[PDB]
Amino acid sequence: YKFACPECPKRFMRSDHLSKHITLHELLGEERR
Repeated sequence: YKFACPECPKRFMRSDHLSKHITLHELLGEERR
């Protein structure tokens, strides 16, 4: 953990881990759990 998407509360280890996930997660929002 270190970062945090502007849309979801998901905490990733690196900013890039989100940057790629945000563009898609901000669209629909695919959550693991």
